[PDB]
Amino acid sequence: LRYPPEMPGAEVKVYKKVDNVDLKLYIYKPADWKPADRRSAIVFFFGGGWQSGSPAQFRPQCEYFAGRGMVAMAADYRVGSRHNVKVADCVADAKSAIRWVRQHAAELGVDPQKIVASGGSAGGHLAACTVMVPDLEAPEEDHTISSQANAAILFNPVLILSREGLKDHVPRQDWEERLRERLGTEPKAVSPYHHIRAGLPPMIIFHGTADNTVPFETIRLFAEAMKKAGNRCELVPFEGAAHGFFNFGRGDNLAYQKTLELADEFLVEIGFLAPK
Repeated sequence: LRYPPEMPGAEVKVYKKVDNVDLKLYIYKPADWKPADRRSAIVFFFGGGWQSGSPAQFRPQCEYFAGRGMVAMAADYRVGSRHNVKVADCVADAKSAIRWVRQHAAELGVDPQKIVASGGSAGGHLAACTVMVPDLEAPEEDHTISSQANAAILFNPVLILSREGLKDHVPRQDWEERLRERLGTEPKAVSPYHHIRAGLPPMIIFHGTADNTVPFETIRLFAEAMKKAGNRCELVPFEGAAHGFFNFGRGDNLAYQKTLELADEFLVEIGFLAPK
């Protein structure tokens, strides 16, 4: 991956201006798209530890879901190696992207109730924040336009960022390098696990059982508590797989293809996509 990304064929829209930075969305429209359509939309947030990464990461998945009739887009957002930001600022940007899509739904040919948030690792954390973590919104935006996505598709997300009240040991990962200094809030306020509650949008999660960066057990524990609150939260283990297994180009694109087929199935299940 490179940054800045190259996104051939995508329509570029600035979704947020903050600190003289123009944050872009890269939009892939389906065949036969028209503004009066009411399609489902999916917004991908790249991974990179809230420090690096590129919107090109989910370019293959954008093209797949646009081919299936969705308005698919990859959002840029601020990251620590490029901008003086902390995790909470990344959350603000992710929420700004969902709110912008909803706000512009009529010009995008999108149903404002069928907006899917998706991402990998830190970007999966951001997607989860847009469905369940309160607040952390851009202070000057219209908060009467909801920034909450209507579903989520998460690729080995980070979902626990605090260890308080939390169950048993959680090992020391070098990416928690006292990143508490680069969270920008008290850790619970950016930790999806600590905002589990009834009435949340449905999601599906793909995670490798041999993930040594984000322990699978944190995700299993998250999914169990979400189910207990009545939420549809499907965790699909990829047996023996490592962090990042799902990316285009990893393996023989087998996990890549499988996650797309399962994500597709999930979107047909919840009514956001017609069968093939």
